Amino acid sequence: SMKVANLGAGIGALALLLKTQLPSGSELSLYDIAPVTPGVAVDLSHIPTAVKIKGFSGEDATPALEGADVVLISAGVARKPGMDRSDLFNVNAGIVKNLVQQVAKTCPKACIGIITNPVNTTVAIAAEVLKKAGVYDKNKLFGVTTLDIIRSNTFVAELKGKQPGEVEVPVIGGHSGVTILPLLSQVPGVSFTEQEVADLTKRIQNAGTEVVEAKAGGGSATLSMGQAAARFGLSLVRALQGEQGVVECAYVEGDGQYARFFSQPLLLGKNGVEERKSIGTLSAFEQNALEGMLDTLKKDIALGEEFVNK
Amino acid sequence: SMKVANLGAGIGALALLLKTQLPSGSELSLYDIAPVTPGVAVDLSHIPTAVKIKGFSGEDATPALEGADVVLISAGVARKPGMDRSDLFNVNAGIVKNLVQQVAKTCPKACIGIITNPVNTTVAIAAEVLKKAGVYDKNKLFGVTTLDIIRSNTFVAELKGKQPGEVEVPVIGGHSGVTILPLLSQVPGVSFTEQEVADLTKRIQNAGTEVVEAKAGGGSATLSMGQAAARFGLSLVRALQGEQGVVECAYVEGDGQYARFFSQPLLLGKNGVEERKSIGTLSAFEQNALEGMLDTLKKDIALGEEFVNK
Repeated sequence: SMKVANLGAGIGALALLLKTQLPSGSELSLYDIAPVTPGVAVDLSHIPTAVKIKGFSGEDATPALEGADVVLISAGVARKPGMDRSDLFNVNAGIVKNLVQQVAKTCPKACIGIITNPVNTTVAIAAEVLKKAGVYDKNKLFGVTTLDIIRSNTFVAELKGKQPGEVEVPVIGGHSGVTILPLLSQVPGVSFTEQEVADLTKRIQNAGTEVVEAKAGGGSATLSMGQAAARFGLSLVRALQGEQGVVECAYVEGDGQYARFFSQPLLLGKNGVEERKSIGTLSAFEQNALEGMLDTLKKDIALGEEFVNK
Repeated sequence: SMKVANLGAGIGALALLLKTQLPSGSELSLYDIAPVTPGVAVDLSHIPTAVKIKGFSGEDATPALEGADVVLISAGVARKPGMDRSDLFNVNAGIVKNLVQQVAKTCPKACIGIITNPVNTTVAIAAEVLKKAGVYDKNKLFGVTTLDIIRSNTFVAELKGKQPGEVEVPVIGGHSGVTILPLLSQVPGVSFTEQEVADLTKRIQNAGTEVVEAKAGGGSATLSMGQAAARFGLSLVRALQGEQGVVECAYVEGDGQYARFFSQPLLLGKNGVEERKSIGTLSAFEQNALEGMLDTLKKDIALGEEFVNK
């Protein structure tokens, strides 16, 4: 039986998906500073699935974290391309630090998925916090990049007339702008012109903008983010329960060949990362894009390390 | 082959469930006065399922309605415990009238599910509008009472230690207070003491209050409502596509034995209601509750009829 804790439950799109899709016998806790959160859980408790759900508010996440196997951290303010980002970094960084300290004290053996942006940096914050607490397990800390994958699947399927559900695009690197690297060259049976590669890559890297613009500045990609986080969360749960062949791309502390943290295909298992898989063969376009974004990625990482260690 | 229009999409909980659960090849339109609505659709469009989704704002629902086979109307303000009923009515009545007139003009052959409260009254509004337009088909107009059913299922499964997914409680009558009549006497394999019947019935008739109170007045049962409406909507779509044995309780214009509109078990089919099923044998408690609700139910209905016919 598995327990998932969602810190920063917000409006509860992620919570809704977990309540309806977690296996029978699971438990789900929701925590958010918003005082409505216990009632968000009560709302969901009326849905007749065999998933016990409880909600918590105030400043202490500990009750939601007790016995958690998976912790999904989506607290903070949501990424919104075009928003004046004044103060947003310092705010989310402080939130992640605070929440991960509580995880370290309460459920240090949990798999931890950082959704809170910017993921490239916030994962590094989390790692440093866990290290300072002496409980860091590189195999159990993930930046959730799944949104980039599902966006790529949708766009590729649309361009090439495939069933959206049957397309699976590997996406490596990081979770922001030029650090997002969709491996279009690896999609079987489909071939792209150089122009299509260039156009699709940019669309995927700036997909959030389509949403913000269609909302006339009024919001962001909250529902698809929820869906993406649910996919990742459920993959972790299946793997932790012993299902085999569970593969997801995610941002983890790997061998450090490209950067300290880097998103690559991962076989998940009973202890988190079972195997970090090869990124495979890259086209020239891909190899160049990879090299081109390393300076930005390394800076993102350094920024997070400094937040905790300086 | 099936298009669902959700008028009053709000935050998009219902939209999310439809986007992820509608059969491949479906279409989904969202309409809401909130200017972010086109972008709520764009957000959902990034999820790789074979359901085309488009969103609309402004004052005209027509674009969302073109070619719709199912129309789910959840526009207006949400009902809350202790709220002035005149305020609810004075907002929602005019909204339902306006929206249903547009349905009558654009997609008169659609199945129409009224979620907007108070359902007992708003369905009668809808019927009168459809009649005035000369397109009323009593087999295609439904008040969505499914939330009462899934609440009953959850509470019964908890009390009796049953698998929540295996409990199905028939709920008849209407959608508010004493008009909500769970037929606990008909639940296979389980038996209830008179006290349990009385307690469960009361809990089901006031369930929304649990949520509002746990939210300290800060909101209502939006997520479970979404789930309930998704269940109903998917049942309609499956029946319209020719799936057999699809049974749901809903508030429809029937034989008039109890009231002009009444919620009873319905076999759904290719033209909406295939068969109105008899309510079966009632316990003494149920027979008394049924008689006790008729004055309230008939008044709810009359209020809606008069709103359009005066």
